Amino acid sequence: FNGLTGTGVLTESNKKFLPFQQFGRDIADTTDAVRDPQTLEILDITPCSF
Amino acid sequence: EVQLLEQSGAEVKKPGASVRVSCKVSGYTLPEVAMHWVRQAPGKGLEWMGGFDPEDGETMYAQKFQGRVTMTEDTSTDTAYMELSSLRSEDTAVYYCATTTPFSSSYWFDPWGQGTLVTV
Amino acid sequence: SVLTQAPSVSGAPGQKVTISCSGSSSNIGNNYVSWYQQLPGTAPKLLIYDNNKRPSGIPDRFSGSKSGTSATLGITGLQTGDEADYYCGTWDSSLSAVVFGGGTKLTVL
Amino acid sequence: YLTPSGWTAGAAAYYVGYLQPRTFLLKYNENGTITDAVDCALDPL
Repeated sequence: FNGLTGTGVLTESNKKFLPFQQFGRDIADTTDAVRDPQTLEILDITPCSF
Repeated sequence: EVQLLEQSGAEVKKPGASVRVSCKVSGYTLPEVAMHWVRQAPGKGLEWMGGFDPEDGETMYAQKFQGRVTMTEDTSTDTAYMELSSLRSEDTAVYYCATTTPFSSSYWFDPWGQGTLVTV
Repeated sequence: SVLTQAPSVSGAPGQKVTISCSGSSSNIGNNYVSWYQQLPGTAPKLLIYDNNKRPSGIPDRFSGSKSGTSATLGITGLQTGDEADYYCGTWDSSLSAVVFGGGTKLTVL
Repeated sequence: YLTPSGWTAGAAAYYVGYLQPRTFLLKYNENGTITDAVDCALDPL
């Protein structure tokens, strides 16, 4: 998404995203959630269980 | 507020002619305010003419004189041409350019063009 | 034209006398009245509009009234420079146009 | 137009403030709106 490659399980996210917001980022700078470029649907980012 | 330019300056047309009357403005723009016309024969009274209608949005034409005189407008250059045609005996007279609000409820002629005498 | 006002009227200076114009219900009845002044070979000046309103620069001495089809132009405090013709007008729905009277040329004696 | 060119019709009042670089503590809701903000420079607390 937006030139960033990450591996994680993809699920819809309950948290609302404002129109300006395209991504949700943790303090650690890891991207918790992203909004799809093709369609504006909020998706939670969950890393595959380890 | 606003000063008004001469209705047509000085115009002389011998019989067998017809004359436009171009009345410009200053301090306003042409299509924020409606023009009007009145025949005024020297030693005589007022005869209204031309004019715009606040209602219906049309530019009026005095029924008695309807069809002989026409009006056009150039909004940017503020030039409103009053063309009277088919000269006759009593139709040489001072013509006054008047202005009234297009918002309606405005019969009074407000500022004047100072009048211009025509020739038949 | 279609309205009623005399050619001329005269009065002594500094006095109080008015001028009236007799219309109809088809003209003055439902419509507002205006009044105009012109000096010889000059620009006819709006006197009073609506019969209770003064344009900018008009002496407050002037007034007006509309009684039925009759409309009087209040003229007070006559001056030596007040001699001129006054014209009544009001909107006409009959021919759906603007109408005037013949005009009344005042004379200050 | 005549009433018994017109400009400055009505009354207009506006407030102007100039942004100055400051460190702001921001409280983030689950919605992501900033509910509370604090300026460290303004006060010791």
